[PDB]
Amino acid sequence: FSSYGHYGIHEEMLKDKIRTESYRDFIYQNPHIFKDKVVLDVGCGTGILSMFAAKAGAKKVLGVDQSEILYQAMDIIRLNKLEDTITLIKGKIEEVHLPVEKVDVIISEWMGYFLLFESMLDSVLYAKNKYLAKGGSVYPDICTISLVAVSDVNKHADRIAFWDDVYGFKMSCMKKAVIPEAVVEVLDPKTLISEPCGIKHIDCHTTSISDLEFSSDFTLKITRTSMCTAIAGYFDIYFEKNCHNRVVFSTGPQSTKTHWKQTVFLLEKPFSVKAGEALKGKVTVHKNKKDPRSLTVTLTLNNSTQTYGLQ
Ligand SMILES: Nc1ncnc2c1ncn2[C@@H]1O[C@H](CSCC[C@H](N)C(=O)O)[C@@H](O)[C@H]1O
Repeated sequence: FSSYGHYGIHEEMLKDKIRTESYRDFIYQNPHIFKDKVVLDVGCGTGILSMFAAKAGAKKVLGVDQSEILYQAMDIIRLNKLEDTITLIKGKIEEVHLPVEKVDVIISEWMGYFLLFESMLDSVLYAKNKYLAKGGSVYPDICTISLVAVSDVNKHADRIAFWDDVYGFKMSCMKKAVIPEAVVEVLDPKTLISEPCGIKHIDCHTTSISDLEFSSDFTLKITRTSMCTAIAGYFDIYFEKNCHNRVVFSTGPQSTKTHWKQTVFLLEKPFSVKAGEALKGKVTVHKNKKDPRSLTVTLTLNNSTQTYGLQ
């Protein structure tokens, strides 16, 4: 997270209005969760979430960040005259000393592409287990991951078939290098050819890092006779617990784009499909053993298995 030291990443998250306004509406519409409480903001970045908490009436907010962005947060917090409520702490949540032993509320923007990329939920779960007061709460509290079948033969060809004739030379062996790299892009919802299928439900209050390594059967109900060229992944985020004004956002292709877009696993061998059909398959999501921040996602479908990496 040298990357998180740069303004660009933060600028992009703050320009993600669906994302930021969701956390804002949650905090502002449910002040009772925050009023007079002690709040921990895991990975506070510019301090945006910590300031939302302060405005909703938090007694004390600890903004923790490992990146150099923390120093901007310090200045930002002072600029807004919030330094008597929000403390900034520089370091990894799993190793910094905090000046308190328990907190009432943990808030965090931890989600990666396909929800789990970067493995920042591990860090939030660490904070939850070590610092959340008995009876306390962690937000967002519920998360889900869905898959949807895609048909886009022309896009498939632009990316894959590119390699067949490059300035007069065959480079078709490159296709074997292309297929395994999951693509992060916004999908044209016109190209969706199934109903979605949930593949994971996460309760952030009771889940363990162990549960974030998972298999799931899935069935996609095809809505359009055509050819399946890819499977897409996405996630929904819920703010529910203790909320009278409950907040949800989706990062699916049917919803307003976010900076997470969608994660797309291209099929090595696309295959036909009929409206009404129940397309059956299996997905496995594991940390990349060499780099636990990277994901490995294995799709079995139409009698073939393929492992994909998210960077
Ligand atoms: N284990 C960890 N300990 C402390 N900070 C972490 C961390 N893992 C990731 N981060 C920080 O978490 C931030 C996530 S980006 C979210 C930034 C801000 N809360 C916002 O909502 O806009 C990054 O700044 C990164 O440096």
